[PDB]
Amino acid sequence: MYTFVVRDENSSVYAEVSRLLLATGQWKRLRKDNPRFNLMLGERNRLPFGRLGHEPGLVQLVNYYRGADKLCRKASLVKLIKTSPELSESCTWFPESYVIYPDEREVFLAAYNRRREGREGNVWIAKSSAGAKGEGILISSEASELLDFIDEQGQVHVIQKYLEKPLLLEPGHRKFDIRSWVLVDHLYNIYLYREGVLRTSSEPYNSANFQDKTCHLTNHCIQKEYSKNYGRYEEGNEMFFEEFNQYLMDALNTTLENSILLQIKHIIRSCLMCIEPAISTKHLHYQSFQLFGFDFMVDEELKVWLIEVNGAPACAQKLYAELCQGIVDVAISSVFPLATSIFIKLHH
Amino acid sequence: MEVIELNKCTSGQSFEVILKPPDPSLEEIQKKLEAAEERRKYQEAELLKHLAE
Amino acid sequence: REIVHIQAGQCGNQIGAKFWEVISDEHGIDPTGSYHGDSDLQLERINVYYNEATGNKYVPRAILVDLEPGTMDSVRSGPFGQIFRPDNFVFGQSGAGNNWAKGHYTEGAELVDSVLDVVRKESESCDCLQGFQLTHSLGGGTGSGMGTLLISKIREEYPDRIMNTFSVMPSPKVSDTVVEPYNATLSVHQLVENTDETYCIDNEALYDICFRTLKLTTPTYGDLNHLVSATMSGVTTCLRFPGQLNADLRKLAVNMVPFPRLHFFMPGFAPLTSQYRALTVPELTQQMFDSKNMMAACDPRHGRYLTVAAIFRGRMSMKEVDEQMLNVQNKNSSYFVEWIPNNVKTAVCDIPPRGLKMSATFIGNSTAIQELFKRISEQFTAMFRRKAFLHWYTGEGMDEMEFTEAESNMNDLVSEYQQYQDATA
Amino acid sequence: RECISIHVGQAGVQIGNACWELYCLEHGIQPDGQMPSDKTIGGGDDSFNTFFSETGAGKHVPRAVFVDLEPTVIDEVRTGTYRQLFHPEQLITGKEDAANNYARGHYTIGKEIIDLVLDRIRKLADQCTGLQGFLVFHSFGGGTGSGFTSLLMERLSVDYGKKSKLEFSIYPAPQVSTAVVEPYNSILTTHTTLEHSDCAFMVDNEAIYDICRRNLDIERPTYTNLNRLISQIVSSITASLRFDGALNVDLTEFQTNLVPYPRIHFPLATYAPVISAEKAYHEQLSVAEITNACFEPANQMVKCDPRHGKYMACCLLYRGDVVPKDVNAAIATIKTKRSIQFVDWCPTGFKVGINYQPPTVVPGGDLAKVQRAVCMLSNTTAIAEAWARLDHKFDLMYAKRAFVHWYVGEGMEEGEFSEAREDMAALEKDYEEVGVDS
Ligand SMILES: Nc1nc2c(ncn2[C@@H]2O[C@H](COP(=O)(O)OP(=O)(O)OP(=O)(O)O)[C@@H](O)[C@H]2O)c(=O)[nH]1
Ligand SMILES: Nc1ncnc2c1ncn2[C@@H]1O[C@H](COP(=O)(O)OP(=O)(O)CP(=O)(O)O)[C@@H](O)[C@H]1O
Ligand SMILES: Nc1nc2c(ncn2[C@@H]2O[C@H](COP(=O)(O)OP(=O)(O)O)[C@@H](O)[C@H]2O)c(=O)[nH]1
Ligand SMILES: COc1ccc(/C=C(\C)C(=O)c2cc(OC)c3c(c2)OCO3)cc1O
Ligand SMILES: [Ca+2]
Ligand SMILES: [Ca+2]
Ligand SMILES: [Ca+2]
Ligand SMILES: [Mg+2]
Ligand SMILES: [Mg+2]
Ligand SMILES: [Mg+2]
Repeated sequence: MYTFVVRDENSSVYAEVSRLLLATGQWKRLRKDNPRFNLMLGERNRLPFGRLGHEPGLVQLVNYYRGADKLCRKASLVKLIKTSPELSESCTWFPESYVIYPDEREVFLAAYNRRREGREGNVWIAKSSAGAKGEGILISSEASELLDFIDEQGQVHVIQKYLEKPLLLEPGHRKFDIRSWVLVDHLYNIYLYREGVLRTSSEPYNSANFQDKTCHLTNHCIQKEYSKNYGRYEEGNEMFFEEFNQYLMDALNTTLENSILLQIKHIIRSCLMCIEPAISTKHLHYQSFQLFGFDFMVDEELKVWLIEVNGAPACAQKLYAELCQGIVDVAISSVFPLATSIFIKLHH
Repeated sequence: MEVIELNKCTSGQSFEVILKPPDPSLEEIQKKLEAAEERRKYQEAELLKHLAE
Repeated sequence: REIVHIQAGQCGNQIGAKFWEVISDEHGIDPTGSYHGDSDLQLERINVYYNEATGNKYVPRAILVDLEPGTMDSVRSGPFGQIFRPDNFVFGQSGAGNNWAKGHYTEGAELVDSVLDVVRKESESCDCLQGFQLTHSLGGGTGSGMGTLLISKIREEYPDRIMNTFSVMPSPKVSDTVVEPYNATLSVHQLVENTDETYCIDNEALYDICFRTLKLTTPTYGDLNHLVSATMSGVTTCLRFPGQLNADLRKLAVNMVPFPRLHFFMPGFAPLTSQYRALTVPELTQQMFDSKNMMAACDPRHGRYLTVAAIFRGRMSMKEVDEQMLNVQNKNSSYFVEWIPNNVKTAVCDIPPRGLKMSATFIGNSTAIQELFKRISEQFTAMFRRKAFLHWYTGEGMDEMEFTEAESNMNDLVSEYQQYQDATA
Repeated sequence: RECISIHVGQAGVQIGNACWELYCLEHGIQPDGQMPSDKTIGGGDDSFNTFFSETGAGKHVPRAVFVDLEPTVIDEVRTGTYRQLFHPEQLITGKEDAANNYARGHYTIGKEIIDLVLDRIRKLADQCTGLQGFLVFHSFGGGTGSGFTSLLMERLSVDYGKKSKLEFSIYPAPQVSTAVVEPYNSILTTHTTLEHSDCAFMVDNEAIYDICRRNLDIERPTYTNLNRLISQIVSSITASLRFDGALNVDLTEFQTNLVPYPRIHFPLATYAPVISAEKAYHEQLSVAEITNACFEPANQMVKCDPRHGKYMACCLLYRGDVVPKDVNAAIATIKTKRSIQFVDWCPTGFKVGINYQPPTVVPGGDLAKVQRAVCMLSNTTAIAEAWARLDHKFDLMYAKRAFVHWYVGEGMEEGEFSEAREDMAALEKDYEEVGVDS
């Protein structure tokens, strides 16, 4: 009988994971502060990694990688990509970004002016790692408004080029983003869940008006709240890979794998392999796995752009059962064995 | 990567490699110990009183 | 690290006598006090319980007390009766009639000073007195009343020394008189104030082990006392033999007792015996933590462990012992309080008790022990609410208030155990 | 420039025994005190004289005091292999111990024996012509080791204000611990001792236990095993005081090189290689491999993750067949593969010392003879993890006031618990200020 504890009552993913573990009949849940556990489903903030792996007679596993915040905070992701030799400053799959404190202010302004003089598109977006649920985001082609907006806030912001030429789904002439789920286990194997999701706008894309942030923000909450066409084209503004691959075939004579997933797998690999030495637990007194949510954009050239990495992603409802089972199969039972893989192993 | 201050001798050597630039008095102790002893004496006195009762 | 042993009353002297027989055997001391062992481990800490006399003789640092001479005549007649210091027999002629008041206030009071003179004599020849251990029953008059009086007087004379008792709790299942709950409750009241460590040896549990487990249809005090001997041997092993811990009664008290009043321990033992197949360490550990091996009739699953001390005896894998103990706590982590980290401590001794290749002895400070006091309390209340049999006590000069006070203290004790049974985080 | 060693309580004494046995092996001193290679009879000011005085009869005597509140442990020194090494005045025992109670060791019993100890220490000091200070060995968890040591440190600060004091402290581990109250004792002694110690080397028994398990293939390590390993690390740290060298030649230099801020004076020690004697043939690890091994948590004296802290100072101490070129090559290599971040106000550099004499091992012992070894002393904020662990255990018991009555019964006040804990909280916050970004 293995034991586990739960320290994040708000996680849907690990609520389900916990449920499954219990249902195996070979896992017992203890009160959250009982130190004698095999598995910690930890809290999102200030997880006490320093107290793990000091219980005699207990192999211990936690569902987070200490240090992974470097990938999952926008400011620190920008810094990571700009200062890691393994990720060129000129790395082609990340949108030109700058960290601004309410600092790379003059650098951003320099590039901005360079774009203005060269007749180029100059629409940038300001987002806060601080901000949440579509709050605190501003899209503008004027630097002054962006910086004014940032200075009115209290925490670090990122200014990143808006992708003015996104791939648009037809009909509807509408924007979308791709969410991939990636599980990294204690051996640092990288498992890409075969099922991704497209989170789509149900409003026509309009480049003449960036103030109306409905056909500009993919966010499920934003579409569900402000879009009056929410759910017209697909259920819950969520398109899945079978349909999307079929669309790419019918519309563009190509496949999801060739046009998009090669790039995605490349980006996932690059990011995780970059920080592996900093966060790996292969010789640690405790071990880590973690579920990540990568978010991508696709432009009209079928180029893939990394937008952000999420350290504590939720799942698409229809997918919860499968993914969560997978988590128990490869991330948990791999360490604590009980008495056709849904994952794509990204080799390295 | 600069090596500085290399010193050698028959039994070994040492050097520095740089990769990048950038109380209570006796009386107070005595009082602490005596305060603790006194508290022990008070507690014992209470016990012996209780036992006498 | 000398211990002065005191045994009072019938029960106290009978289990005390068996204790000295058993550990004398373990240390290779014959009934004449001569050493005839084969191992130096037998002698390295022999001084903890024995004095040296001329001719390399070993004499128990033991004081035998009673208000009537029958049982002590029996001891002197017994197998190891000749080993005790003749001057250390202290007895009266009157008896105490199973009456706490007689032991504590009237009959006992007359004899108490003689006992203390002998205690004083034994203590003064100690290199460094560790403390006292008393064997007695709580249900009679001498061991209960006079025994508690003795503990009170000893604390007065030696306030800075540890007081440890082996206290036998009464049970209707093994009962001499109806007033046993009175005597025990009055006794428990004294023990809460004046001992640091008390082993609760429940006659209900002894009877139950004999009847259900050992398949003895009609248990005698001989059988119960065989269990008591095994238990006393086990819980004094760390004191009597060389080990990693440097064990003594003060460290036991410090580490087992998180709150001064909660110092009543549940002893346990495995294997229970009256086979030639030695147990495996997993079997030892399982049986050791099993309610059916507890010497107090309390279900440990009805409470939580504050602290635990375990002693494994015999030649076994210490690695396997560690694995098994860690295993028990991890499997059953619910029953151990989380606000005392690492509240289980294990020790190992190479020398097994006689007739076993290996054994395990358990010492638990568990909140489940409240069930014992509750039990006594109920029996007490049932009589006291009608003042039944009180004239035996008021005729000796006691007032009802004293009974009321003792009942209150014991009920508080039960409340405190419940209070820490429910404490979290 | 003499150095006096003080061993307090069981852990301090047994580790002391191990260390002096090792010192004797390293300097060619026999159990009877004679030292054939020493051509100056009855005196001299050689390096080993920092730790050994000399009699006219040619006996080399440890500059050491052993203190325990009970006698069973020190009696083994008195009757053991190296009994002739010591004079009885160096070996001090009471009749009963502190019963795993800090307050009993500090207040109740400390007050009765402290002057005797100071007098014996003073006797040793009088012999010294240029005493540099003290090396104090003790457990965190014992009543004597915690309480008496903290009292002794206060008094040493009073009686030798100039002198440096170094600590070797055994941090408590459930696998080999003795008492359930060891977190209490640890916090109380760290609080009382913090101002009076210039540099403290913590050794977590958990780390040593696992190193012995893993690399020496010992199923259940004893104190002898742990102590032989620990003594290897201690010898690495003190070798510069006992041998010709340029790095860490006096106690003050430990403070100067490893401790930029006084409260943050607990360097992490890492040792490599630990190779089993039972293994008949060994692949000898190169300078690169042992230097790399220094950045593996599994080789640290305290388990923690330096990748997620910051360095304030790093020291590499090699023994054996090692030349500077190899060290620089190895460091060059390691920088490109490892997460090694220094605080912005400190140079990113290593101070290196090399002693040509390879490590010595106890004959018929568990440790193999190797041709080169390294001990790394690095002051990293990561070691605060250990404090966090300890403090948490403290918080758990103290919230219920568990066991506190044993301490109060010794004349201590409940307030000292919270005072000490507040000090630890401040210590943690200091580590986070020095080591953590926003
Ligand atoms: N590494 C190592 N640890 C030891 C040794 N002896 C004791 N310890 C540790 O020290 C702690 C207990 O403290 P002790 O040194 O035994 O106690 P003490 O200082 O003599 O104080 P007292 O309570 O009076 O006995 C536990 O954590 C033990 O694991 C030893 O020889 N080597
Ligand atoms: N540089 C950019 N170019 C074009 N669109 C962008 C963009 N940056 C963000 N977006 C749009 O904004 C939406 C949300 O952005 P972002 O992911 O940074 O916010 P967020 O982190 O609160 C949501 P999640 O956590 O689900 O990713 C994206 O789904 C995309 O539609
Ligand atoms: N376990 C055990 N209990 C005993 C023994 N003798 C008496 N008792 C119990 O002790 C209580 C009676 O006390 P007793 O010792 O005989 O009277 P005392 O001489 O006045 O102390 C009752 O609860 C009996 O069941 C014995 O040898 N073993
Ligand atoms: C729960 O933690 C502990 C509980 C008990 C002890 C006991 C100690 C240190 C003893 O000295 C001791 C141990 C014992 O058995 C393990 C004893 C005993 C004393 O008297 C007889 O049985 C030590 C602990 O860390
Ligand atoms: Ca008299
Ligand atoms: Ca000389
Ligand atoms: Ca000072
Ligand atoms: Mg986000
Ligand atoms: Mg009777
Ligand atoms: Mg000790």
